[PDB]
Amino acid sequence: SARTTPIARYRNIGISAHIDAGKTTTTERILFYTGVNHKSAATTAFWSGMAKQYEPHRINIIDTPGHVDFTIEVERSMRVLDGAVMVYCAVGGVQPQSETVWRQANKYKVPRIAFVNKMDRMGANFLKVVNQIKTRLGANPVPLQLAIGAEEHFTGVVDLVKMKAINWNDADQGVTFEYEDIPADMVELANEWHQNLIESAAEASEELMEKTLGGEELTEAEIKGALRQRVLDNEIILVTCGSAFKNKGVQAMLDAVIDYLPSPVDVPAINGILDDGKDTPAERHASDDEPFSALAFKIATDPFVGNLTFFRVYSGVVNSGDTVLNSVKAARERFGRIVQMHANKREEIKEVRAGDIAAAIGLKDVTTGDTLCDPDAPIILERMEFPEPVISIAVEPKTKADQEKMGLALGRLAKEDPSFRVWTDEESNQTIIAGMGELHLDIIVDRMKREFNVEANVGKPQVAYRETIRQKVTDVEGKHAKQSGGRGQYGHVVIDMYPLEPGSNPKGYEFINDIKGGVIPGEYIPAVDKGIQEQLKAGPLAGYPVVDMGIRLHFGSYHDVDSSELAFKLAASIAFKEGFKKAKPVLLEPIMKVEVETPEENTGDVIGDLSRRRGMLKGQESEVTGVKIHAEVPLSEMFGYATQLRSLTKGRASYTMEFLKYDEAPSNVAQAVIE
Amino acid sequence: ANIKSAKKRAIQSEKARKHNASRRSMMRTFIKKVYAAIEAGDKAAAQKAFNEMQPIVDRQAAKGLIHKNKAARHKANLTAQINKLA
Amino acid sequence: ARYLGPKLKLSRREGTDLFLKSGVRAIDTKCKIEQAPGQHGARKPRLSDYGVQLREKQKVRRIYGVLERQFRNYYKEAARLKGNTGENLLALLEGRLDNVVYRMGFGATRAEARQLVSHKAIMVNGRVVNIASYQVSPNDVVSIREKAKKQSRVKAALELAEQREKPTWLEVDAGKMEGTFKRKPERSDLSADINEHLIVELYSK
RNA sequence: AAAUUGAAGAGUUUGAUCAUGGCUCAGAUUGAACGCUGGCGGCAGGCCUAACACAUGCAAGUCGAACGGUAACAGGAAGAAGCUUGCUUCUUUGCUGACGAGUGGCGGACGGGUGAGUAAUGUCUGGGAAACUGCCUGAUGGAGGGGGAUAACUACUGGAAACGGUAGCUAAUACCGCAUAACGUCGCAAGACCAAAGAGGGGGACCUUCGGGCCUCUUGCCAUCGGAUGUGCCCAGAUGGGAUUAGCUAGUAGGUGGGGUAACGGCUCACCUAGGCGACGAUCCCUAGCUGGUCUGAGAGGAUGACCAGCCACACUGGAACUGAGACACGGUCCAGACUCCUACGGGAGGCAGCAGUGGGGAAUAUUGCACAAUGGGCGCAAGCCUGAUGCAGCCAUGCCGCGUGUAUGAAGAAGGCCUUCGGGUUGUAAAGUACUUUCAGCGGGGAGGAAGGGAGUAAAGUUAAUACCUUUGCUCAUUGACGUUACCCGCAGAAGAAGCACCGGCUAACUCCGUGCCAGCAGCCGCGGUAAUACGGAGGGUGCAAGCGUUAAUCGGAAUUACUGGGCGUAAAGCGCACGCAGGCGGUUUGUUAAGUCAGAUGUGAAAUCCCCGGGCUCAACCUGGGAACUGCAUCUGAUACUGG
Ligand SMILES: C=C1NC(=O)[C@@H](CC)NC(=O)CNC(=O)[C@H](Cc2c[nH]c3cccc(OC)c23)NC(=O)[C@H](Cc2c[nH]c3ccccc23)NC(=O)c2csc(n2)[C@@H](C)NC(=O)CN(C)C1=O
Ligand SMILES: Nc1nc2c(ncn2[C@@H]2O[C@H](COP(=O)(O)OP(=O)(O)O)[C@@H](O)[C@H]2O)c(=O)[nH]1
Ligand SMILES: [Mg+2]
Ligand SMILES: [Mg+2]
Ligand SMILES: [Mg+2]
Ligand SMILES: [Mg+2]
Ligand SMILES: [Mg+2]
Ligand SMILES: [Mg+2]
Ligand SMILES: [Mg+2]
Ligand SMILES: [Mg+2]
Ligand SMILES: [Mg+2]
Ligand SMILES: [Mg+2]
Ligand SMILES: [Mg+2]
Ligand SMILES: [Mg+2]
Ligand SMILES: [Mg+2]
Ligand SMILES: [Mg+2]
Ligand SMILES: [Mg+2]
Ligand SMILES: [Mg+2]
Ligand SMILES: [Mg+2]
Ligand SMILES: [Mg+2]
Ligand SMILES: [Mg+2]
Ligand SMILES: [Mg+2]
Ligand SMILES: [Mg+2]
Ligand SMILES: [Mg+2]
Ligand SMILES: [Mg+2]
Ligand SMILES: [Mg+2]
Ligand SMILES: [Mg+2]
Repeated sequence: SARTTPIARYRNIGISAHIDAGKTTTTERILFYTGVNHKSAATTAFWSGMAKQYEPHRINIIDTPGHVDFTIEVERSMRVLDGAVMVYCAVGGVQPQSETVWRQANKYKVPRIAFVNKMDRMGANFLKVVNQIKTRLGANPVPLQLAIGAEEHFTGVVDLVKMKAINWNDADQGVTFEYEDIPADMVELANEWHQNLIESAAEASEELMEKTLGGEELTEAEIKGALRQRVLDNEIILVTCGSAFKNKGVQAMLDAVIDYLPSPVDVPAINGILDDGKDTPAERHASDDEPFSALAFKIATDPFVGNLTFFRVYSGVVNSGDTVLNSVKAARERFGRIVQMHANKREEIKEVRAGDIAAAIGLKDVTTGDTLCDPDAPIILERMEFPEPVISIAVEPKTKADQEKMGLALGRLAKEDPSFRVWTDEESNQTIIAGMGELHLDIIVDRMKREFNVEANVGKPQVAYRETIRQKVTDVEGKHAKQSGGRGQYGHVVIDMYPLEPGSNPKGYEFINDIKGGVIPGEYIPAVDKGIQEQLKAGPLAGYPVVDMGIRLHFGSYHDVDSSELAFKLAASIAFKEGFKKAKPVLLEPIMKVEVETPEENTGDVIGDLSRRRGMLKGQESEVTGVKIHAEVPLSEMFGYATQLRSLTKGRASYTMEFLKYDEAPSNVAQAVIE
Repeated sequence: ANIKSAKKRAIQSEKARKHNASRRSMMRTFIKKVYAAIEAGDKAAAQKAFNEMQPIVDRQAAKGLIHKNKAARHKANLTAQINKLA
Repeated sequence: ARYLGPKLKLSRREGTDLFLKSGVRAIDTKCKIEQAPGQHGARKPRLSDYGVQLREKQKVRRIYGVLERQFRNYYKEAARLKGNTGENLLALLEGRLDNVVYRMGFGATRAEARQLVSHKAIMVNGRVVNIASYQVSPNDVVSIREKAKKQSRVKAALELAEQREKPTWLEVDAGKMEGTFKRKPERSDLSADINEHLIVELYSK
């Protein structure tokens, strides 16, 4: 049927801020505002604005998790939502997490607007935060409004462009939006800010600069249009202020979103490969006629409504009963009870118009990061990069019985969050898990004991070792004899053992048939090799797969009737035993190269920690945005390093790990493993 | 009660239950009068008690409290005991 | 639900002409009959009792263009009918429209018969049918559509009808391209190279 | 005339043979699941597991022609007219259509779901006596005259809500007396006693209490005797396994008497007697809904009880009664219990094994759809309302069925692949090319049948008093379809949108090369692989089936391998160590009698569907359907007396 949707009018916004910055608090107020106006969960709401002049815009609000461990969650909302409203604490100012979250959005070119909050908290200055933002984020922020008063004195804010010191009533959060004169003491500051805003608006449009040059007092509406043009172009970081607790400033940022933050139509259209075989860039426009395309995200569950799947409609208009092919899975599934959420309650909808976000009940094949395209498999959508895990800890089911539940539970968790990943250790069969952050692993285990009722203790991952000989041991003698009633089997062997340089042999083992002459009939050469190979895997010193061992057979004896392949195989094992003992082997740990990026001011902290973990550095890279360091920190020593690293770098660093080479273990470490 | 007619039938059943209980005890007490006279052994008292209750059981049987077979059998074996007395 | 692969591999496997080709040319010139298909078609290994029964069954199925499920239903129908199972089975296979259209000669082979019948170009008693395996009752009239009257392939098959031996129980009028089903054959008109006895004990294992 | 015209074997013990004996295979089938693949349509089927927990929406309402009444809409009108070229009659009334809530009647005990319990208190088969039965039906008669109350409503008041409480008023086909009293009940008779309701349509004369009475039509009520239908009760036979379950029973078995039930009955109580069941299996334990049927089998039989139909039992668990013609009641009540929810923390609410759906479990089973158009049901005089029954649609190759994926021509046989005794063979008329065709899919248009009936008008007949109203039969007209963009038909364009799976050592249809080298692996059985592997992996070639093909699970068959049909025991498994002997099984020979077994005839049953035969209709087929046969089993009656029994 008819879309019945005021296209362009509706907006998609995302709230992002540092931990404990008030994001959830202001979002709660936002919903209250829109609800009374009519009369990362998706929350749609028709917002008409503070003065309500604007025709009720269907604003969609999707808050983001400030915590670093949940970067992916913020990332998902960021791409899905064309506009983002950053939140910055007044007292704290820009903080590490806020800086971090800003750059991913810059990568996606998503237009952004920021709202300073917690002005009521004593010891805060909006202008200081503005200065902090421009220095930290390197983006000029024109102050949309100028906060009047501070801490207890704080009573409201004066719009810079409109020049009205709006004073909201104390009786209710948003009943009165009365516009008043700028306070006398603040007008002087307001004056300079107004001129500054006028010049900035003018350059963005360029045409406006011409009128500004002539000195014409530019009409407020024209400059406002220019402001939105730059917002779509993604340069000026518009900033407004208010106190969510004081019920002031939240409504202001909402209106700014409507008249500046771009609409889905405004944002550039998405692209991808029409067919899997060729790149075929199509750049499907945001048109209902264009075949329906959407991306699934944040799959969830409800015990009485079933699975909940969030999809972003970019183009087309899916209808109930329409099969929809999931490009990544190459299979199509039918949409049943499509349902959107109005925050306060859930309302059923037969179909979803383009530009809106809802939920598809009972979509089994729909999972996170799924391109829900049309059955004809039109252009697939680009796939959102996923960051690798930084901290890995081994989780063990409390009881053998729990194992079954444990495995199934973790599997479902991976579906909601791609970054969370679990795998079983090849040796010792340990369920090693890895997560984006320490707190993330913490939350995972917590919900596991609650939702899935599975308690599992967490312990450090055990490490496997190689164990190899040090000094060449030659002329080792091994003789096998089974001379007993019935059938005796005799097979003597003499070999040599020499350590192999790691680079010399990728395999790490060799068997040159040096045997001068037919000292061995030749039928037993494979058998001798097989015996050593079994022993090679089974470490005599401490049960580990021996590597970098070079042995060549040269002498051997056999009994005419008792010559047997098995005899030589066992005899070979015997020779291995004595040779290994006299060569006094040394266990090898998985020394791995590690690359760490960090801010320049914290270079010393990083170097100390790397050194402390018995890791010898090999290089320093003075990259513009911080120094890049490299070291071969022992894997066994490196556990929990991610969390430790953050504290020393104010949570502004990261590291990529790549195994390098198995090296000799220090006496203390080696003995510990032996015992 | 989830059905509107179910609620109505509940109310009417309680009212009819109360009305029927009163009538049934009112009849049943007259059968007790004649039985007590029987063991007292006065035939004249028994006949007086019996012809007080005799219209009552028939009236109740006709109106729908009991079955006319039940009314008949009550009055039938009552006269049998009266005639055995005298 | 049909056969689309090479036609004369079938004729090769049972080693006899199966009439799959139109017959405008000699089957020997078109293909080497005495060899079996494939790289081992030089060798003629000793075929067992089960083998000869299976070859007989597959020979009948490939003459008439009928698959195994269809053919098994015909056998059960043949066994249910009073009489003798062997010629009852053959009698059903004759009453199919493909055979009757082909045998009356409006189609050069069963495949033209299949197109003609399945492309709504065959009427029975004036009623359009497009089912290949529709049984033909005695005293039924099968005629070409007026639209299909002006096609080259139908008239081309009429000459090949004369080129081969005419069926006695089908009366044709090529002047108006029609035919009549007087009654079913009695197994004395049909070719004796088909040993129907083997069919019964194949399906009655 | 036709109604089972029906039975197959093979591999493997040995150096070889015969036998015995197990294991395995070739078939059919499924509520199937998984793997690979997938064009269409028809019909059917689709939580087998957790009788596990349930969000949400719906699944039983209807009657104004029973009654009070007017909350709501429209109509109607007193009147300053809310008002002015009176557009409008905004204060009023049940006056009218109609109707929220209420009283009352009927329905809710049907329809739908599930198989937990239940080894017989159920089911099947055949009988029986001591019963009831709303609605529907036949008949015979009544239907007279009064009384009090209570909702709703009004006022007050409590509570968050659920929902009440106090007082006052008002009806009825609501409730209660009195009259009536017979072919009714009690009694043996004499006698005694028992009921009811009005409402609606229409109208001539008359009388007005100017409300009406009155007249007739319809319908409803009461009594009694029937019919039908439904249900309650009784008996005999049959309907699993275990003796490594041998004794069980005290209202227990029976009698008298009282009570109780619609009805017989230890159904219940008091007393009396000491009985009752059990080796033909009582009692106890495990399992299980039963049947027509379904699968298989030549048959006997074995397994089985999903869909469809009959019966039974349950409705969160346990128990109970009430109302009622019918319930100890799925969407009623009360109590207790487990669990969950709402709350203002005072208390309240709930029961998807209805339909759809969610979670959970699972190898595994679907839409929070459309319409009451058809059939059926409830209410109503009807119109109509309600109907998650049902009719349809959606999803799923889950089965069966049909079709298509093209059709001819086409050579030294192109290219490429493969084998090669390098000569050639093979893929292979297969491809390309030539000509042809357009089924199904797509696009456009046209267009059956499921539709019967109901409504308004009119004519005729009944009918009365009658022209009236009402009914019966036609006649005229305007309409009633969810499916539905229906099946179907026509037009269009072009080979264009459409083939995969398994196997190739033998059993068993179908063979070579390369890799590999007792490794990797394969394998239903035998077994294969340690340098020519037709058995592994790949590739060419072939074979089988085909929108499917394989694997796994499960049933029967083959298995005469529990042998009733239809097996064995000297040595292959198997004769008790021997004997006596109760129960039981069997029994020489003649006559008479009986007629229990046995046999013959007849009668009544053996539901329909299914299976089978002869037909009929979807274009064929599956599918649907008429008749028949069959269900030879049970029971009764009559008869025969050779054999068995008495
Ligand atoms: C080379 C090996 N192969 C792997 O590690 C396989 C196993 C799936 N994963 C990977 O290569 C890839 N990373 C993974 O998938 C996950 C997740 C991850 C993806 N990128 C990351 C970057 C940073 C941190 C990360 O994690 C937060 C990741 N992160 C682990 O697994 C960690 C770290 C690690 C060990 N190696 C690596 C090689 C590259 C990158 C990371 C590692 N693991 C232990 O902390 C640990 C301690 S003791 C132990 N593991 C036992 C199991 N034995 C050994 O490590 C011996 N050894 C040499 C190996 O196992
Ligand atoms: N004084 C003051 N406190 C605030 C304001 N906004 C938020 N807060 C406080 O910040 C704390 C965290 O708020 P929250 O929305 O949950 O931030 P989040 O953890 O990142 O999601 C809350 O306890 C609020 O009381 C404000 O405008 N003024
Ligand atoms: Mg939050
Ligand atoms: Mg802080
Ligand atoms: Mg088929
Ligand atoms: Mg079930
Ligand atoms: Mg059961
Ligand atoms: Mg009454
Ligand atoms: Mg009276
Ligand atoms: Mg009266
Ligand atoms: Mg007694
Ligand atoms: Mg059971
Ligand atoms: Mg048999
Ligand atoms: Mg009662
Ligand atoms: Mg009920
Ligand atoms: Mg229910
Ligand atoms: Mg259900
Ligand atoms: Mg599951
Ligand atoms: Mg309803
Ligand atoms: Mg048998
Ligand atoms: Mg034997
Ligand atoms: Mg022996
Ligand atoms: Mg023996
Ligand atoms: Mg002996
Ligand atoms: Mg004798
Ligand atoms: Mg007899
Ligand atoms: Mg029958």
